[PDB]
Amino acid sequence: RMGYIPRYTPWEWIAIQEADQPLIAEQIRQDNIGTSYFFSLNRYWRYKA
Amino acid sequence: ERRLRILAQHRVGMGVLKLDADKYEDQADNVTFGTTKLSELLADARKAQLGEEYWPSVELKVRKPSGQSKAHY
Amino acid sequence: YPFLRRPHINPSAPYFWSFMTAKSQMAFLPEENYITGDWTGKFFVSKRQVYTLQHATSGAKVRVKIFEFNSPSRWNIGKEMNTLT
Amino acid sequence: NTFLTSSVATPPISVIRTGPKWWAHPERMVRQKLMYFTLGVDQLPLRRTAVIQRDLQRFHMCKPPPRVGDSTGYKRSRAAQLNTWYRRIQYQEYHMQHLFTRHVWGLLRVYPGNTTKIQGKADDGYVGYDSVPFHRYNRAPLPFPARELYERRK
Amino acid sequence: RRELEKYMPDITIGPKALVTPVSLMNARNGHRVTHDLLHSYDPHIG
Amino acid sequence: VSTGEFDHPPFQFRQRHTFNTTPLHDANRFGGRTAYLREIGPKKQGRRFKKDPRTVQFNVDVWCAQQTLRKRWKQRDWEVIEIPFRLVPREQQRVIPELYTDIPQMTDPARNDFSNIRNKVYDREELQGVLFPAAGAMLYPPLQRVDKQAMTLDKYL
Amino acid sequence: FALRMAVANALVKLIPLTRIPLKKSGLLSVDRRRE
Amino acid sequence: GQDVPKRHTHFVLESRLMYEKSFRDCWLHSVCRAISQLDEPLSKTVVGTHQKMLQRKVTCFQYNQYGLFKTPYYRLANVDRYHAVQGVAGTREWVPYVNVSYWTMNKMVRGGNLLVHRVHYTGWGTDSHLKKGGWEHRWNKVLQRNVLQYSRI
RNA sequence: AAAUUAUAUUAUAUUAUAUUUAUUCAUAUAAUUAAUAGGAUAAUAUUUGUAGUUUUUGAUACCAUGAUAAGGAUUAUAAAUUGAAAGUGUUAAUAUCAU
Repeated sequence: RMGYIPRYTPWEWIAIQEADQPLIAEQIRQDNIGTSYFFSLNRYWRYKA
Repeated sequence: ERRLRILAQHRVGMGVLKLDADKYEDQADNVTFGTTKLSELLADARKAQLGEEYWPSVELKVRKPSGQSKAHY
Repeated sequence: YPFLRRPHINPSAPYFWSFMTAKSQMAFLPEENYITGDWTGKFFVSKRQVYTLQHATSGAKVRVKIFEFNSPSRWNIGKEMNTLT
Repeated sequence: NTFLTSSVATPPISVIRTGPKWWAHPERMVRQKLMYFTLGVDQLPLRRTAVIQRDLQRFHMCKPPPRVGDSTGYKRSRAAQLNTWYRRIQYQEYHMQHLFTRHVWGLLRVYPGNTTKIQGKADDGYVGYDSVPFHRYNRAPLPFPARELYERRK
Repeated sequence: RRELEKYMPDITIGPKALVTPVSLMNARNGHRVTHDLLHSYDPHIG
Repeated sequence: VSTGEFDHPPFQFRQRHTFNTTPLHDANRFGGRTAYLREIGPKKQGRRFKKDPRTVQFNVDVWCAQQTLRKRWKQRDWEVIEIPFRLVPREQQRVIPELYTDIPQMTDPARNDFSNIRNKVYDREELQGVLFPAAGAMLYPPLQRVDKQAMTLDKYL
Repeated sequence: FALRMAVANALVKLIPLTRIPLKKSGLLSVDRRRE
Repeated sequence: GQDVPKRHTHFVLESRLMYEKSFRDCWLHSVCRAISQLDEPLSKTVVGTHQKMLQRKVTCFQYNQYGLFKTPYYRLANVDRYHAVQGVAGTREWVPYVNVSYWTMNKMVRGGNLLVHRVHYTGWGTDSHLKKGGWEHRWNKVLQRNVLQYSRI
């Protein structure tokens, strides 16, 4: 071959690059209650809106 | 629908009410504020079901009196 | 060079209160016409301090960066130190 | 006329050298024809000027061929004979425009610019509200208000 | 200052007017003190 | 399409009143509105703004906007009266969107009326039962409309 | 000039033999002059 | 060497501290200026003597802040970080994206550090808005992308 | 004494003669130093004025650079195309501050 560079990254290399980095838990964005109309914008000052 | 179109002038466009919430730094507080504003706009627009005094007035471009009417002046 | 963006920044009778002065009379005097906090004394005052009645009334010391105002009068009252020099 | 400022005179060769820009501008040449057509006057030096410059603009982008050499100066002098012939017709329309416009402005009670002569009213150059307080070439002080060349009742 | 206070009146609230409350921290990019120098609230710099 | 002047002439050598050349500040330009921005002679805050290009371009944009506004308001032979939904005619009994919200709405494509509802102007004499119920004396006379089928001078009779 | 070139190209596209005089008059020809 | 003398590093760090003090003080100074310089009533609740007393009190609060950053941004927005040459914002002696002078931009072009594409020096590059209307039209297009495409809530 | 290389376009200028201002210049000045430090949803270290003191800002030279002007040759045997335009060589004077 002598100079072969792939134009598609192989499935093993994609799997290794996926298996090394964690997930963000807020990416799931699940919601079943509703919006807190009174409290969510008036929470504690360090974590406030 | 008429009261919702008048109360949300440029936020309604092509049959779709769109609200761009940019108030808070986080998107969760932004979607909370957007849900609150959508519910407030809906509750204000629902007043047309109470009576005809909440039906918004049609704005007619009524002409000036014509030359046939101005001839009697 | 852009318009009126130079970092290093005249008698007129009908434009006396409107030339190099504040636009409105409703606004208050600037920060140099008042004492901010605990001071040991300033060697000179800024050029944007408005000459008030108490400048010509008391007359302790007027040092502008120099400039010594030892001739008090009432024709200077209501005007900053720019056009007085 | 609303142009009452002091003006700068130009030689007539510099006017005609503008060509299609100002001298033979087609919008300007049309409204010169409406002045002559209103007075019952044939537009013959203006039609002579337009027919010349219509064909002059047609070949004005062509490059002249190199002349390899002539024994006598006859084809070069003929090309120069017609060239100075075209300037003299355009000199006549340059005078015909300035003649009739100053004559119409005396009829319509139109006050001209500074140092401009109207043959019926102001034999000298009429000056009104100049920056110089005196007459520039008559050396006379100007009165206040400006000189009235016509009567009052419109 | 004692001769400067005649023509120039004194408005001295004190150091309480230089320290904004904790509820105004995020409006002022995290700060509370309005000094000429910046003030970090960590002990390692402090 | 309009052929009036919009831009300001640029800054160059001081022009003279010659052929094809007007001075940079003349009373003929912009209705004489350059009289505010001119210097008659052939204080820095009152001299620098007369020579800035963005300032004079903003000023002539303001003046052209004033001209556009007065010509759009001189076109108006009408006025807007807030009429309730019940007494309005049949073409306005629909949901009319706001300006620049939807496609420009035709008046009635079913009744072969293809025209913008926002440009519709109704006569005052046809709405006297709506605008004036308290008078009861018919303050405006009825509009005489010509008989289109009558044999007149237009139809060679 | 641009309007003339557009109308001439439309006439060439509609009737093809119209290209025989219209190219000879130089109406289908583009000059490259900028400011 | 080595990178730049340390007095210039001190100068760039003082410019960064001035930017940080601007971020610290701008909201407070803007609220104080907008309360203290208003003649219309603030609310139905606060009118008359209460409004004038509140404006005098917020003016006393605004004047008592020693070190409040009221300096505009364009007065010291021409500081270069690699070299000590001072340019002018608005002229060709300054480039806005990489925020260096013309000399430093030429050295980083000739050094190969940046990835920049050369275009003809009398054209408008490649941007269709820039070829269309110039600097003001791309200015308005950046405004239209940043703000005016959002329906405010 | 021909071929045309030629740009060409229009405007301005001064102690008339004195006055204010943007920059320039005079003479008074303020500003000074050094280095890291992880904090909710984590199976257990309480912690940070602590480890730094005689901290770094200190080599503008006589190298053999490079710009200026000037002369050479090749291609059009087509009426088509939006568009018949592009590459290749020699001498004088000036000049050369990096162990």
